[PDB]
Formats: sequence, structure tokens, C-alpha cells
Amino acid sequence: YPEGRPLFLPEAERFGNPPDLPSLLLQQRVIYISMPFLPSVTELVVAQCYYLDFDDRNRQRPIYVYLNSTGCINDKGQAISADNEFYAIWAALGFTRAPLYTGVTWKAQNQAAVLLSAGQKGHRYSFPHAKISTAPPVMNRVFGQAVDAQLQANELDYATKYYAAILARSTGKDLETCQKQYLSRKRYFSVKEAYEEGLVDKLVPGFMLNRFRKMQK
Amino acid sequence: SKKVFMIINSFGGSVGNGITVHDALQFIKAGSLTLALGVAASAASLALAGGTIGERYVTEGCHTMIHQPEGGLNGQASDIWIDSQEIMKIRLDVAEIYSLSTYRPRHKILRDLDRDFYLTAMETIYYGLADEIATNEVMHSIVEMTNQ
Amino acid sequence: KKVFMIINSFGGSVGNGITVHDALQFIKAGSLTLALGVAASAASLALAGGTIGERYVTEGCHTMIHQPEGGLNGQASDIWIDSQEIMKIRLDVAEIYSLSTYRPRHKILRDLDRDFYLTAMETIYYGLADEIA
Amino acid sequence: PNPLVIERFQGVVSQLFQQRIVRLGGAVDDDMANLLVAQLLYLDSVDNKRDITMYVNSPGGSVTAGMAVFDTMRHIRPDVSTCCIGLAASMGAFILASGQAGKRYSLPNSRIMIHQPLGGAQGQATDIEIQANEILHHKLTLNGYLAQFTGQSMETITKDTDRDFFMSPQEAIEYGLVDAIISKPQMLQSREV
Amino acid sequence: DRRKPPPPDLPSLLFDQRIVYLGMPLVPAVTELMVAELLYLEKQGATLPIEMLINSSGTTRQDGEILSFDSEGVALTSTMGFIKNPISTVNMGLAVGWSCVVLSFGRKGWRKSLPHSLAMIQQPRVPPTGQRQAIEVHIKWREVLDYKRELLRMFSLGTGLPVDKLDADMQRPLYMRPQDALEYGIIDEIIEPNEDKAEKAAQYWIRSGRAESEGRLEQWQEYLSLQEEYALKDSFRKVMTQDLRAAYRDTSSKLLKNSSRNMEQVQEFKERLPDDMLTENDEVRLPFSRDGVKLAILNAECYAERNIARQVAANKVSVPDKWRAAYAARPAPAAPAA
Amino acid sequence: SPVVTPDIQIGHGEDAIEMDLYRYLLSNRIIFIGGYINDKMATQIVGSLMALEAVDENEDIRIYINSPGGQPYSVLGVVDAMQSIKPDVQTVALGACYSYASLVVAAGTKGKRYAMKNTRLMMTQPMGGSQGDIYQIKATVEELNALYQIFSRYYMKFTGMNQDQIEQATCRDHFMTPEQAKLEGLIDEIIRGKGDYTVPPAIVRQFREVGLVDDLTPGPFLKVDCN
Amino acid sequence: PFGLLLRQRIVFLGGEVEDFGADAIISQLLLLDSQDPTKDIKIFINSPGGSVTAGMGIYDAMMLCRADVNTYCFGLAASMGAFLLGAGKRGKRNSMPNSRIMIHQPLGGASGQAVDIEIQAKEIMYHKANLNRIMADYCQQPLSKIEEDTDRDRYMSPLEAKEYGLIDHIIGGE
Amino acid sequence: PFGLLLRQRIVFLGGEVEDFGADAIISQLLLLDSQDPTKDIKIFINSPGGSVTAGMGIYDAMMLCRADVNTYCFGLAASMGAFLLGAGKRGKRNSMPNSRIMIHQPLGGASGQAVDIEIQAKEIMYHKANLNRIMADYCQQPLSKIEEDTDRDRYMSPLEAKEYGLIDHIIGGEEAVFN
Amino acid sequence: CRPPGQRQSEWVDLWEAYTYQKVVFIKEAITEDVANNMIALTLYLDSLDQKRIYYWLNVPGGDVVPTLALYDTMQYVRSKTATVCYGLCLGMGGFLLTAGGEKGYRFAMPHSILMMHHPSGASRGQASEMHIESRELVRMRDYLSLLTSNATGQPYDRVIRELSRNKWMDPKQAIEYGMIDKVLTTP
Repeated sequence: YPEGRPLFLPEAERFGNPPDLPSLLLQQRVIYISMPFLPSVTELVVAQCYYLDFDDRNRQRPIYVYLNSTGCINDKGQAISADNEFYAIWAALGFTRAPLYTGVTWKAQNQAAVLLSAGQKGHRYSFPHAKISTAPPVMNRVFGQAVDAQLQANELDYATKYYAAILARSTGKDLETCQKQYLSRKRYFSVKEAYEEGLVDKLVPGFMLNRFRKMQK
Repeated sequence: SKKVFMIINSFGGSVGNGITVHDALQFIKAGSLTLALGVAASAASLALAGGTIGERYVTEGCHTMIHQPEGGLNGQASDIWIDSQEIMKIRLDVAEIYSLSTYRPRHKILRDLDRDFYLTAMETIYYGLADEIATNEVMHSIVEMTNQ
Repeated sequence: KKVFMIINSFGGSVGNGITVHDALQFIKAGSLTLALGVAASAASLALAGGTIGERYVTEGCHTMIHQPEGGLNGQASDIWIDSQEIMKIRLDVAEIYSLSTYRPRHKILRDLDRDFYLTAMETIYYGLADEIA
Repeated sequence: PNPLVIERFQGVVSQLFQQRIVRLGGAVDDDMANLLVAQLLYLDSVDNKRDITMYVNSPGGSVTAGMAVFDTMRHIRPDVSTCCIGLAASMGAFILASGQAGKRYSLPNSRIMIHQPLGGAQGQATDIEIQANEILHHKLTLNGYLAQFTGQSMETITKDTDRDFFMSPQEAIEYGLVDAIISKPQMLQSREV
Repeated sequence: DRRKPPPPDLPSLLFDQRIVYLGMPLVPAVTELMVAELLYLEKQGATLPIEMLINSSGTTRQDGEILSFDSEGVALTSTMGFIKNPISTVNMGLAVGWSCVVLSFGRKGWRKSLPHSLAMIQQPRVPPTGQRQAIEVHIKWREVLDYKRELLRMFSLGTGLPVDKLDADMQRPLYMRPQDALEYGIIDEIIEPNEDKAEKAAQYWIRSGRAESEGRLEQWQEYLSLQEEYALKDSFRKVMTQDLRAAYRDTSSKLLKNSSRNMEQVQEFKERLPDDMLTENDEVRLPFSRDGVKLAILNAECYAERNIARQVAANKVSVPDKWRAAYAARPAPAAPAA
Repeated sequence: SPVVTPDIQIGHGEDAIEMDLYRYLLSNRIIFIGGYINDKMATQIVGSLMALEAVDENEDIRIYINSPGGQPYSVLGVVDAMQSIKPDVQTVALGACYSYASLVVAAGTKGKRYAMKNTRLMMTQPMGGSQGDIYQIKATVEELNALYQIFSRYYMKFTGMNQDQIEQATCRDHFMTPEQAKLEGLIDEIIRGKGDYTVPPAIVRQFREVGLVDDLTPGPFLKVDCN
Repeated sequence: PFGLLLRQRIVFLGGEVEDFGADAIISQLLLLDSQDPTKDIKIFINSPGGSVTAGMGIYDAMMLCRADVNTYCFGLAASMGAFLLGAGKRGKRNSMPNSRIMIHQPLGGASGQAVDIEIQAKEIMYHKANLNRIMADYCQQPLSKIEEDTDRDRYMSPLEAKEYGLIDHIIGGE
Repeated sequence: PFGLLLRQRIVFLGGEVEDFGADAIISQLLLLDSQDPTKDIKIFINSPGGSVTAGMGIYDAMMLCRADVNTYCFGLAASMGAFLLGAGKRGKRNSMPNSRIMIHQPLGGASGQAVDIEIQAKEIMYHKANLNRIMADYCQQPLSKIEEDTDRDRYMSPLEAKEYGLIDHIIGGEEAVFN
Repeated sequence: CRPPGQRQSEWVDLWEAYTYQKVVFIKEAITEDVANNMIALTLYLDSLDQKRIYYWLNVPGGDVVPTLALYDTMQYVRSKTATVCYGLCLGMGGFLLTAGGEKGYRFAMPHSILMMHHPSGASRGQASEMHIESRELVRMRDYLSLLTSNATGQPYDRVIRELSRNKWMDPKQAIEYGMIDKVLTTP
């Protein structure tokens, strides 16, 4: 009969620390993705941004998104998922009034890479030894007629048109420029030349080399 | 709590499960607000049509896939004739839901149900499966009414 | 005080039916055995192991009565030793039923030769139950 | 098993071609039906008047594989004498009923089993009702052909063909599957007085 | 509110409102919970109603997979007869096998169902024996006969139909519609949708204008035009086969035989005139079709495009290339070709 | 045959033993098509067509077809090789034909396309599967449109119908009886028995579409009103 | 191999008799009828069992032979060879003195629909009534003595098989 | 059968190209050249693919043949048969009027050590570079245009194969070719 | 045994409620993983108090090496033990009946199926190491027979001849053989 109201950081500091490691990250407004885009793991990330926009007091703290996944395309090349699952991710992440600080640990294979540039400009954090890859997506095993391959070609037509619209807003290029540079062939990007291209801006905050700390001593 | 909010994001399953979620949303006295994310398959678009008319929201990246349900099994000669009349009756049963909620004629539903028909965000509003394009404001009022 | 359990089993070894048989007589108080649906050979030992006068059965319940089954493979000598095992287990469960049905033992071995099924009517006549619930 | 049984079985089948006897054995498949079509047109070439004693012993098979076996017997010039040894199936007793009237024989301890053809349907919703029309095309033609062979009506055939129905050789004379029974005369057994 | 804790999850919330949810198929793991759920509600009062939701495929899967036996469905209906409180069951979607038997075993007058639910009854499935002996097959067939007669017994008390009627329809899997289950005896009334939701949805398409501005008027006109062209097509198919039967009766009138009076002596003696018999043979009268309707006016179609044929008269001796059969066939004055 | 298929052959002579069944039938200008039409047996039918071409250039080479389907390019190689030889080819349809074996019996010469009474024919659009990236999806739909445009004008040359009748028939799964395929122009002569003139249920449905049979007068046909 | 004895009117019922295994023997039984309908035909039985619908095709094909039928058991006759051992002509059925003879009801399986159990139980009862009539014919035994012995597995020596009626003379001496 | 075409010097290349099926065609090709070095050899190619190692041995066997060779394409020619199609003598290259021609690079898998990967990476590039410069000789095409057409995984109708330079003549008078 | 019970005021599981009541239940077979939980449970009850421990067995068989781990913990502890039989103890489970409680503390149900046989093993490879594992299986065979001879009072030469083959006992013969002490009645 009483309402189950949630508690936040100005209120739940007297109730102790959270017991489990995803619940420490949920209190710190940090979402760590260590799994590719499965239908089981996409339901929790929708409820996570729904919880962060549920009863937040200020609604202005930046949400840190750490991504480490293959997206929907595995290392062998086939599609373990489809590209329509990413449309539920960007529509739910960009709904909140809070800015989206995006970071990458190791890899972002053709679905997490377009989410890497989709964050707030001026705060794209990245590790200095990560790998970034932008390739056009593929489809799973579909057995149909001649008109069935045409409608599947229209689904990948909207995939390249939606992915280039995100890269045109991030990198500041045209619509046809991002299709020729990124979404044509399976290429890879390092950390240094991606800053000149416009994928990332800086490194992670508080980064310092252990050898550079010995030079200060 | 006079309105419920259920996010629809699934690849669909059997057509018998999509009938139950559509009949349950049209039975309760409270309002039913349905929002889709990703796609709406044959088991998911019945929950999209199961909501009340006026508050069916879809985003710009949202798609909609309508198709006839599959099935079939192995048996005797006359056993296949019984269930083939049932699949043709279920295909007419889902055509009654799409003709009532979207105000489309019955002969034009079965033409689009004959093949795997995909819809964009623009033509879903023009067909009648949804009401308007979702944005930030249509869901900002959702998360603030459920706090009290 | 009085234990009340639901009897429902369609399979299983009869060796586990002897474990639940002696556990029911270990209780000092009475026992209420109410069978529902199917009663296998492991389930009928718990049905007959209850107190006389409190074994209920429904109109649609059935009781499966059959001999023990086993799987034997190996050397020639231990098959003959295990052949006497399945024989005296079948003679043991005949003496378990004989304490309740008040029948001679040679007629129960003829019913234990093949599979024997009973409806709700002749279960009362054969003494596995008491009345119809 | 071992090919020595296959080599000694290949010899006695090769002697059956000299006595104008063909062999229908095992399940009716697509490859075995093509081996039996080519062996029927060759026996007509050496003589177009002598009959062919068809050996029928099959526990089942495909429906469209036996359809090529059926119509190739009605158009050839001599009649085909069909005999039932061991067991007849739904595609086996249809070969038994397709013989010439007055020359269909059987043994008194063989089993004649008839039912509707099996199968299945899988695919889209339009693929279900189309594939259901294929089995009903196989259901109505086998019931239409059996009404002309046995002489019975249409409604009494489908009331027995819809389920698995076994038949005795004593009742097959009264029903119309086989015409006569070939058997040796019995011994003069004395009664118990 | 402070002394009573809230329910932790969703099945505990429906348990507090006395609602039993059968959402899982009939496995032996779920049947031991339902005999513990119904026996617990009997100890809390034998007068309070029990809400029951049915959503399962029964003891077997819908594709034909055998996961359990039909005997666990017998023990589920035995607790419904042992209990002594009114039970209101609601069918939710699928109901195959023993799931509709517990739907029909509820109290008469409270059996509810959705308008688009699925109901089906069929014969129980039998697992294979694995090439055992001969005499065990007869005992296994007796196990089928005791379980089939027990299924017809529990199905007769819930509906009211006799045993011989219910056994013939159970040989084939017969699916039941919610409109068909009223006259069959499965349910008692149909759960209606919300009338407040129906009038608010109908008023929204008129005020917003989406029922006419998005091209619905041109497509609903084609639905009535295709139904008009389909009603014109079968009417032309019916008048052509009526002229074939009228020409068949005209050609049969030029016959001189006594085969019709032989069937009159062996049949009944009352109806010596053409009249009704109140049976299967409903003889239609096709020349008695003088309508004279002055409302069905013909359209703007001229029939002057019909060519002129030879118009061979009836008194001709020309016979086609056929086998000879004129043994007793005398030449008619209206048909000399016989 | 569930376990094994024995060698059903006959070779008998007063002095020497002859060959087996398929070798003797190949010497009499008769080719058999059985099983799945893959790339392996496609060289067997084309290679035997070139073997009997060098023997005689005027005798009619006969091909017996009994296959439930096959590879779409392997069944394409036997048609155009059959149309690029000197003598005429008499085709005989055996068993069933599922969208590829119905093409080779329609690819015979006019007046020599013989089908039996209980033969099943079928005509559909070719199938296929999508693979990977959009540069191969667009290559896939351009391949399925190429296979549909080639097989469209094959039936226009051998049957003489219109392209609208082919698109309405090959849209879904359409099974044709030889009595119906004789009207479409796929075959030339129907093979019957000793006065066998039974009506298949596809023509009873065709008689119901034109209005010759009703439910009151079913005639001497099979029952069809059990729908 | 076996071709040297096939010309000497000897057949071998070896291995498990399946639907194809029974087809090889009953095809040979009519070739020896076509070669000579006067000379004797000897059948050597060594089988561990088989189905009833395949082993019934060997009995009527053996009874179709107008000549004399000799049946000799070599080794094991488990539930199928014991029926064919007595099915020969009286005075010619023999067996080795150290062979095992097992008589049993014919095996069968039942699956599918519940209405198939109506049909599968009837063919078992028809095969039981058919085999018990034949086994009581050449053995000169009443029907009450046959049914109480074939209900379970029953191994027997050729000593008591002589007085039963399966064999006629012992060929191995004692 | 196949032996009747062998004495008339006509061989068949059917099915998937393997290592066991490679040397069977090479062993019978040198036997026809030793019997008659003046009579032409007609081949028939129907292959849905194959290995680049065993497929080059068929090309070296036709170059080792002193007599002229004639090719015929029926059925399929996918990434290995189209290379063996144009590799014959110019002016004696015929095919079916509806056969398909696929010009695409061969495939390959790589696994193992880090030094092991870069060896087979440049090996399949050297196989890609050698297959491009060999097929550009008998086609009379520039190298930059023929190296990008093999990257597109699209089949080729025999109508546009004639002016491309891969084939010379079409059996059927060049009117039966359907688009 | 899946629904839990109560100890005095809160919900505790059924096997752990008897752990506080100093009753040990063994229902599954003796494997390596369940023997790690049994010998850790014997040391836990020995550290709390010093009373008699009750063991109820349902072992249908098991391995040799984890069974000797549970046998040696019975003699190491300073408390007393008592083994009570219900159901069946087959293989090495019947040896644990004669582990402790020799002075009138071996009880059994009147329908318990007993089983005694020599242990077994399997280890292949080199022929030189086959001699070493054969010496280990021989030294495990006679040592398991020496403990059954001292607990039951049987001569050592009779256990080698009888338990090498298959041997089964009813509770009527288990009294005269010295394998059990008393038979449990109806109360």
C-alpha cells in the first residue's frame, strides 16, 4: 500500500554501499557494456536510462557510457543480431536531458562505433590503444524469392542512411561523404588519426603514464 | 495509475501469444499507452493495435513488419486439411484486428499480409498502426506522472 | 499431528517405494493417503502403507500393479546372484500387500506376473483403498 | 550387411527375369521406382503377350514414387498378375489393386494394410493450404481408383481409408482387393471322432 | 500498511487476490503446485470464489511433442471435484487437450472466455513402447481405454453431451471458436471489451479526420466494388447451370419408358404426387421460377452481337459417331435419332 | 528401400553375358534422370547426349525424367544443350516435377512431349538466399531477377502463352495436372490406360469455376464439396 | 561360399530376419520350386529373432512348396526359428542335440495416435490367434497347453522338444 | 558414356574442383597430345568453384598441350571455370547462349602464428596479382579495368561477355541470349 | 525435501534443521563433491559440542577414494557416532554402516537391502605403471576386508572368499553376521 519510491545519491548515502558491482556503477550513473547486443542485455539498458530519468533531482549530470562489444556483427562476419536493435538504444539514450559522455575500452564493431561519435561533442573519451571499426552491416540467413531480396535491400538502405546521418552530425561532413569514407568497406581506425578524422576528441580523464610519473619523481 | 506504459521491443513469436496481449489491453478499465522501439512483428503489432487510439507513439528509427503466421506439422492426409482451415481462419482473425484498429478494408489487409511487408516511421502513421511520431516530450510526461 | 500427502506417480523404480513405505510406519500417529490420477508401483506401496480406514481414492484414479524391473549385464556369476535379488524383492512386495488385503499370497503372485490395473470400483474390493472420496 | 548376401540375392533376382517375374521390395523410393519402370518396359520387348508375375512386398514408401509405378502397368499391352507375399502397405496394396481383374492372387496368411497417405506441411500461411491441396489430390485419386477396382461406392472407401485398416485374405475376396487365392490342397486330416 | 508487507513479485500479487494463473504447460512439476494452491484456498474458506486463468497447450505440445501423459490431467480435475467452493475460470488464449477440460469443469454460469481465444479437444497421445512383448500391448491398450473413457466422463459432466456423440468428434482434432463454444457447452458467456474504450476510439477517428483524409474512402469503395463484382460473378454461374438442368429436363421429356413406375411400387405409397418428404432429399422445382420482378432492371448492355447459327430442327435422323445401342430405343416423334 | 537397394539388372546370352540395366538402356538411346539434379549428374545427362550424338544424327534421343527438383544452373545446362543438337528429342515425364523437372519436359520438340496420367508438374519463381553485405544483397536481387527473366521467356517459346499468365502462375506454388498442362501448352499428348478417362479433382474444381457441376447434381465425378 | 550350396538345394536363414532379410530367403524358396518341384529342400535356421510381419512371409512360402520340406536347426532359434522348425513336414524336422530352442509370442510395437492402438492391439491378437492355431496343428497339443507355454520366454532342449512336436528324430545321437 | 567421349578426345570438367579431381584431367590431357598433336581437344567446364592451387594446374596443362584446345561452358562457371574459359585458343571459344560467367577472386582462410598470417596474406595477394595479369592477356583489356571488375561479385551474361574479350563465339547465332 | 522448515523461530532448510539437531542425512551417491561437504560437516559438529552423531544413508553405490575420506573422519573425531539404515546401502555405502557405533549403535529398517562386495578401479596406460596401480588396488582390497572383519567379528579368511563375488543381505541375516546391531520396530 505505500509507494516504493527510489532513493538517490543525496538520500541513499546513509543506507550503505551497494553490494554488487553493476549496482555500484548504476549509482555512479555509469553503464558498462561488456556483452554484444543480445535481446537479453538490451532490456536492462532501457530500464537503466528509465531509472536515471525516474526521480533524479537535478537531471543534469553527464551519463558515462562505456562500451566494449561487437555490436551485432561478430569476428567471423555473420550477423548474431540485426541492426534494428540499435535503433532502440539511440532512441532511449538520447531521450534524457542529461548529456551523454561516451567512452570506449577496446573495440566498437560497426554498431558501437557510431554510438561512440553520437555522444556530447568535446568529451569523447577513449583509451590510447583501442581499435575502432566502421563497416556497413550485414543481414542474417534469409531464404526468399526475388521480391524478398528487394525488401531486405531496403532495410540495409535505411541502415546506411541512418548511420551516415549520425556521422554527419558528429564529424561535420556531408551525407554522401560518410557513406564513401566509413560505410563502404570493412576498415579499421586507430586512436591518433581518429582525432584528426573526428571520431574521438580526448583521452580518459585522469590518464597518466606510469613512466611519466617516474619522470616527475 | 489510470494509464499503463509497456515498451514494445521484440522480434515476435507465435501468433497465439499476440492475441492474448491484444485482448487483455482492450479489457481493463484503465488506459493503455503503447510505445514501440525497434520493430513490431506479428506478435508485437497486435499489442501496438491493442492500445487505445490516440496515444500510440513510434520513433523515427522505428520500423513495422507485418506478415502472415507460419506453422504446420506432419500427420495423416485429412489431418492437414483440418489445420490448414485453421491457419486460414487465424489469418482472417488477425485481419479483423487490423481492419478495426486501422480502419482499412478487409481486402487490402490480406494483400499486405500475403508477403513480408515492412513499414517505415512515415508510412506507419499513414497506414493507421500508430498515431503520431514520438519525440522527447511525449515520454517526458510519462516518467513524471508515474512518480506519484 | 496427522500427516496428509498427495499420491501422484506414473513411473520410477520400486526400490524407492520401499523407502517411503517404512518411513510411513515410523510415524507414531496416523496417516492419510489420498491418491490422485495415476498410482504406479512405487506409489501403490505408499498407498497400501497407510493406516487402515484412512486411505481415500477418487472416482477417476487408477492403480498400477506390476513386478519389479531391472537391468543386468556383466559376468556369468553375479547375474545368478542378482536373479535371486529381483525374485525376493517381488516376494517382499507381495508380503507388503498381503498385510492389508488379507488375501492368500499365491493369488497375488499371479496378479504380479503381468501389468495389473484397477479402476475405482475394484480397488475397494482388492483392499488397496477404503472408500470413494 | 555383408555384400555376400547381396551377391547371392542379385543372382536369384537375375533368374527371375527369365521367368518374367519382377520384384517390388522395400520402401518405395524415387530411385527404386526408376529401377522398376525400366524393368517393366524390357519384359514387353521380348514378348508382348505373356503376363508378368509382379512380386509385391513393401512396408511403405513415398506417394509420388508409387504413382509412376501405377500408370505404367495399365498402358502396356500384356496384363500384369500381382501377388501379395508377406505384407501390403498403402503404396503396396495400391499396386495389388492395380492388377488385372481375375488374375489378382494372394496367400492366406499375408496382411493387407490400407490407409490414407501420410506427409506434412511446413512454410508460410499460403504454403500450408497449397501443400494441403497436394495431399488431398493424393487422397481423392486413391479413393477414386479403389472404387473402380473393388466396385464399391465412394463414401464407403473413405470411411475405411481415413484410418489404418488391416485386411484378411478371407475377407479380401468379399471386399475386392484380390480375386483368388493360390494355395496347395490340404492334407486329409482325420478328425478327433 | 506498515504491518502488512507488500507482495515481492507478480505471482504473489495475484495469489493475494485469489487468482490462480495456469500459464505453464502441464508438466509434473506444475501439477504439484496446483494441488497445493487449491488445497490452500479451501482451508482459507469454502465460500470465497476462485479466479482461474487458462493458458497452456495441455499435456502435449502443439507440434506433437509428447512431454507427459494424459493421466496428470485426470488428477487436476479431481481436485476441482473434491473442493466445495464456486470456481470462476477464464480462458486466456490457447486451450488444447486437458486445459479445456478444466475450463469446462468449472461452475455453470461463470465459465468465461475471450472473443478471440483458441479451444481444442483431441485424443490423448501415447509414447512408443520400444519393441516389447505381445501381451503388454493389450494391457497398454486397456490403459488407453480406461483413460479415454475417463476423459469422456469428465467432458460429459461439464457440457451435457452424451458419450457416443463426444467420442465421434474426438477422433479428429476439432478446433472450437468462442462463437462455437456457446452451442457446444464449453463456456457460458463471452467476455466483452470495454464499452468506454469502444466509444472513445470511434469518436477519435471522426474528430481527427483520419478515417477519411488518408485515402480510406477510395479503398473502402473498392471493397464494396469488388464485393459487387464477386456477387455478379456467381450469379452468372448459377443461371448457366440452371439452364443446363432446364435443358436436361427438356431432353428427358422425350422418353417412352416405364422405369419411373417401378420405383413407385417398391417405395412408400403416400406421396404419389411431387411433394415434400422432410428428409435429406429436398427436391427443387426449377421451372417454377416465374419471378416477374419489375425492379431488377437490365443495364446498358445490348444483345445484338449474337450471331446466327444453323438452328437444326428436332425432327432429324442424323446420329453422331457412337456405338450402336438401338435395340429397344424406338425413334421418338420429337427425337427420331433416339 | 530403407537399408540397401540391390542391383536390378538383367544380362543373359547363350554365349556371353551382357551389361546391366542402365548401360543397356543407354545403348538404345534412352536416358534416365533420377534423384537430385546437382552438378555431378548434370555432366552425366549432357555427356550421354553427346555420346548418342556421335552414334547417329537422325534417330530420336529419348530422355526419361523423374526428379523432385535440382540445382537451377545445373538444370539450365541441360536445356540449352538439348536445343543445340541436330535430331529431335522425345521427352517422357515420370513421377513428379517440381519447378525444374517441369522445364525439361516442356523443352522437348513440339509433338513429342508425352506426359502420363498421374504425373505432377509445378512452375514457380526460383528461390535463393541473401548473403552478407549490401554489395552482395544487390548482387543477389540482380541474380534472382536474372534467373526469373531467363525462365520467363523459356515458357514463351515452348508454350506460346502471354507473360501475364506466367506471372500469375509462378507467383505462388502452383501444381498443374497434365489435363491442365495440355491447355497451357507444356505437353502435347496425354498418356492413358485401356480406356482410362478418370477426372482428377483439379478439373472438378475447374468445372465448378465455369458452372458445369453443382452440389445438387454432382454427376459421375468424385466428391469435392467437403471443403 | 553360399553359391556352392545353393545349387545343392540348401538355403540359409542366417542373421536377424528383417524386411529385406526375409525377402532374400522367400525369393530363393520359389526358385528351388521352379528348378525341381520333386527333390527335397533343406532349410538351415540360425536367427536371433525378428519381426512377425517378415517372418510370416517365410511360413506361407514354405507351405507353398509342393515338394518335401526338411528343416534343420543349427544353433539359436529365438522366437522365430522355433515356429519355422515345426512348420516343416512331419518326419523330417530335426535338430542338433546341443541347440537352444526358444518359443515366445511374436513381438510388436505400438505408437502414433490413440486410434492406432485400436489397430495395433488387434493385429497382435490376430497374430497370436493365428500362430497358436498353427503350433497346435503339427504338435498334436490342445490350445490350453500352447498358450500357457508361449506367454513368456521358454528355452528348451531337444529332449523335451521331441515329445512336444517341434522335432521328429534326433540326428546327433544322444 | 564417358569412355565414348574419351576416344573422340572430349573430356569433362564437372563438379567442384578438388586436388583428387585436378590430376585426373591433367593425366588424360597429355595422353591426347601424345596420340595426336594436330587434332583439337574439346573440353566442357561446369564448376561452382575450386581451389586456386589445383585450378592453376589445369591452366598449365592446357598451355603444355601442343595441339589447340576448344572450350565449352555449360551450367556454371564460378571463379575458376571463367578463368579456364578464356584461357583457350582465341577464335575457338564457344559456350551455351544462357550460361553464367562469374569473375571473382578466390577465397581462403588464415590462422596460426603472427608471422604465419602475413605469409599467407601476401600469398593470396600474389595469387590475386597473378590471376589478374594472366587473364588480361587473352582479353585485350587494360590492367586497371580488369582488376576492379573481378572485385564485384556479380555474374555476367554471355551477351556482354563477347565485347569484353573473354569469349569469341556463342553457339546459337547470338539471338537466343536472354538478358 | 525442497520446502524448508523451522528451527525455533525462522525459516531454515530441512537438511540444515537436522544439522542443528545433530542428524546427518545422506541421500545421493558418494562422489568426490558430496564427500567434501560431509567431512567438513563432521568437523563442524565436533567443534561445537561432543555428542553422538546420527547418519541416515541412502547410498546406491559410489567410488572408493572419497568413501575412505568419510570413514577416517569417524575415528579421528573425539565424539561418538551411530549409523542408522533406511532404504538401501549398496557398494561402498554398506561399508559405512560398519564404520562406527559397534557397541550397539547400528540400526536398520526391517526392509533394508544390504550389499557387500570388493571395491574396484580403472587406470590404463604404461605396463610399468599398471603394476603399481595393481598393488594399490590389492592393498585397498585386503585393508577394506580387515575393517569388516574387526567390526562384524567375522573371520578374515571368510570375507575374502565371500565378498569377492556378489553378496546381498536381508536384515534377518545381518543380525547373525554382526553387520548391524538392532532392528528398528514400528515405533
